[PDB]
Amino acid sequence: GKPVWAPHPTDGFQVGNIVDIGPDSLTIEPLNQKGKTFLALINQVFPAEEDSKKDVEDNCSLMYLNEATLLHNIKVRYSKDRIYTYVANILIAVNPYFDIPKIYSSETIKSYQGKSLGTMPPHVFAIADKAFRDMKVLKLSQSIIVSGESGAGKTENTKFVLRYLTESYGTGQDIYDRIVEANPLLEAFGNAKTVRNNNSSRFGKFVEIHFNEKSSVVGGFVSHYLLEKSRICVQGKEERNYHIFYRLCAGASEDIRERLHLSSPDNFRYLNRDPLLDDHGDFIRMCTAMKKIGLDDEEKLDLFRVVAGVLHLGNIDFCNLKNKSTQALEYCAELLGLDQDDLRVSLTTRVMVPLKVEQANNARDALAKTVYSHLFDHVVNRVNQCFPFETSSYFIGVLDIAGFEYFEHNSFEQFCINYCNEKLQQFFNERILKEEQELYQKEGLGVNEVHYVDNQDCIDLIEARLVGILDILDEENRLPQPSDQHFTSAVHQKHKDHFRLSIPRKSKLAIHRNIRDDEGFIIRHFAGAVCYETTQFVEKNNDALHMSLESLICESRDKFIRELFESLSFISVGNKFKTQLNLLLDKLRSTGASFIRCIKPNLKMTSHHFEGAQILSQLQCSGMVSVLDLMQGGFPSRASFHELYNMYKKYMPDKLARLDPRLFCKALFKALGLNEIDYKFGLTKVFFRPGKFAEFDQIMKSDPDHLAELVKRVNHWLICSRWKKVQWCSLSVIKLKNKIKYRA
Amino acid sequence: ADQLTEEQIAEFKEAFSLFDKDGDGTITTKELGTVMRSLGQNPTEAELQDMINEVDADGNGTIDFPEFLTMMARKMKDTDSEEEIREAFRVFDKDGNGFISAAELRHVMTNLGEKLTDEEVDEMIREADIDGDGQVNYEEFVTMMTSK
Ligand SMILES: Nc1ncnc2c1ncn2[C@@H]1O[C@H](COP(=O)(O)OP(=O)(O)O)[C@@H](O)[C@H]1O
Ligand code: BEF
Ligand SMILES: [Ca+2]
Ligand SMILES: [Ca+2]
Ligand SMILES: [Ca+2]
Ligand SMILES: [Ca+2]
Ligand SMILES: [Mg+2]
Repeated sequence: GKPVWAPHPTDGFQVGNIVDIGPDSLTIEPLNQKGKTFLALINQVFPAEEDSKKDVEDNCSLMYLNEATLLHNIKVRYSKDRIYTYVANILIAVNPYFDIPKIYSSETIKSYQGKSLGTMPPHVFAIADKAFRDMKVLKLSQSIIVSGESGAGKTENTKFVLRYLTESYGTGQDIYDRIVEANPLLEAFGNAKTVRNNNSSRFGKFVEIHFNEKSSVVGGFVSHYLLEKSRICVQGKEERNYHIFYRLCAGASEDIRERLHLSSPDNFRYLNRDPLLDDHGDFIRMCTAMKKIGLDDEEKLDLFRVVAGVLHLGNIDFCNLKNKSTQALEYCAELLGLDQDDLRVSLTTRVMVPLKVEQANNARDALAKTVYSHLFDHVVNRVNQCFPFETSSYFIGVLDIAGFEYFEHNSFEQFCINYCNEKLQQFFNERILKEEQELYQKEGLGVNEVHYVDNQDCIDLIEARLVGILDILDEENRLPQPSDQHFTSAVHQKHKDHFRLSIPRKSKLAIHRNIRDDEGFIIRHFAGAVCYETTQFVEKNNDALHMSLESLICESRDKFIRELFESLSFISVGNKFKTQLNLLLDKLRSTGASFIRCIKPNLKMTSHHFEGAQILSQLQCSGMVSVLDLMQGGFPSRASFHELYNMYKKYMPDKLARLDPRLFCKALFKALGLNEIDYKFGLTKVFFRPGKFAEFDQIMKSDPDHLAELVKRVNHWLICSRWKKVQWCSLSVIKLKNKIKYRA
Repeated sequence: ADQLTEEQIAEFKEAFSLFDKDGDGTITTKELGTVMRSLGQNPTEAELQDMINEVDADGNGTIDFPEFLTMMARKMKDTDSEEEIREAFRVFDKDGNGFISAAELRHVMTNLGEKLTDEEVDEMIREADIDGDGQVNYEEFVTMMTSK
């Protein structure tokens, strides 16, 4: 029969032929290898495009829209360096891992100004332009939600959005520049080299451009989420700490690195555990951005001191301080304006009493993290002071936060990020459903029985008051002897019967069954089961610095160090985030929203290396297949009269090929007798039910003589349409010139 | 509109694609003027602007078919309806002799961007030519205009 798509363990899908049908599954013969066979579930085998070399800008133009034809379409585009593709209004963006010529040029930006989605090739610029036009025209704030795994290109596509807006709609407005020049500053304190991304955002962000009633930019605002605290002290084999550390160590003036007792990064514990990373140049680029948003030389110094302060704090070794450390402690207590005694005292002794080596270490790091984290808070807030405002009418908000992705070991940090993406995914489901309903109503397509099933029960499991996991966790932190194991049992007992919760030992995967019931749980997230190791959940849920250490630093010699802290010692990390996340949804839910799905093509940061299975998984995890299923319920195939005309005029009599696209298609419907059930002649496009586009395509490709015949039978009607078109147009022009009179 | 029948609205929808050449369902003043000029009119930009401001509910400066429908609407004395058809005909019958000739149809079609051959223009004439004299008169023009 016809080649079909069937599963393939590394390509995601492969071409093969169905050689045998079973009740549960189909026997496939891979294309190349006659004699080879394998089984696939019936719902895992998909029809393919006849033309395996074509590519379309909108996947709705495919004859068969499904995960396999989608994967293959973006694959062909990506091979030709076209990294952007639409699924209706959604932008899919595949990281190219190199700089593609022309695509982001100032000229190319101009070519997108004012244009509707579809009138230009798919592009992040088109999404940016649409947010601005919907704002200005609809008088409604706008959000652009950029998601994907680490390394997928969220941060880059976020910059492209800000660049496009600044150059298109902010020519004389410097506020735009301060907003663009902000991210270089944030990235210094919040980004870091990981094994997944050399410039990984270690925090989530929402960037709001604020406007007055005349679409003029009046200010900006930046929200930041979930800074990665643990990276402040220890980092993985092949990773680094936050950029700013290495940037200041490799860019500081001879003077400064002398006043701050700075050496090469190898001299600090916090940096100990760099070919493609221009720390030196990036330092320069940072200082530029600081002057550009209005940091004085004094602030620049204040930040640096603390960064340096934190560095030396990490050198203090332990008991009490060795001698290697008494020079460290001296530097540290000087940069943080502390009494070298109280500090050493505070690092070595606790009130409840002496401290072992371990306990002195935790207390040193705990203080380090708290100082750095507040520093970062101060920085982000400083940025918001570069474009404040007491009032505004609208905003355009760009969300840049890490999606769901796979980790060998899922701890609390993944638990927070996956919690977040459950709520974003819900929002996304709700929004795609509304757009589809709106379209079906505007074009008279009827109803769609298909509905994404809600994940509210999953969200509730995590966040509900008193019984949600986050509150159960908070109780634990407040108990006399908090324990990760007691926490985990509480969750299991409370939700024994929960659809979304499971015990690790029920897993099909042996490595999970190895985990005792009170050491983890499996949550059935939107994207799939995630097994959480709850060890350390209790400690990680706590942002609070011990009273002794906090006092030490609160009452400090330096005013800037004291101002960082103008704020049982327990501050819940989970619940703080919940509140932030809920504030963020309040904002998104008040906007019209667009979606950019960023896809990381492989794990090696290389170009032109499409890993099909890795990419298929991201499409699934990011809800895209959910969208394809919704579309299958109605009219998943959508083509403009223009697109159809170019595709099929060649099969029709020259007389027909001479009509305009709209009238051409209108004639085809009439000559073919197309059933109003399967085919919808819309306002500007033809809408086809599943299979019906492929069927229409066969009709156009059938016997040319018979086709000419059908057209001929409708000739009188066609000629009459043509008369009426021009006749009524004439009456139109006349009614219009009579209206011009009527108004004077 | 609500003063127009289903049939009437259908015909204007088709007429509208003549302004909306790109087929996105919206026109600007640019496309309003171009078509009007093609049919022997000549509004000033100021005149278009004023007219389009009535129905352009948003500020976009572009309109769509139902906004168009209302932009054509106005108060009309009985005489006005027929006066208008009578005058559309005279857009075709450029020499006023009461008959639209093939050369004349050809003039209007090509002016409107319609592509067709000379033979096809003759065909158009022939099909409207009820009495068989080889040209199109008023009654025949009206008949064709109002026929499904
Ligand atoms: N559109 C693009 N063009 C060129 N390079 C890109 C593009 N998108 C991503 N990159 C490269 O990929 C890297 C990671 O992208 P990034 O936006 O940091 O991912 P994320 O924010 O999703 O973790 C960037 O440092 C850049 O090198
Ligand atoms: F790592 Be990326 F910033 F998500
Ligand atoms: Ca148009
Ligand atoms: Ca309008
Ligand atoms: Ca004449
Ligand atoms: Ca006649
Ligand atoms: Mg990022």
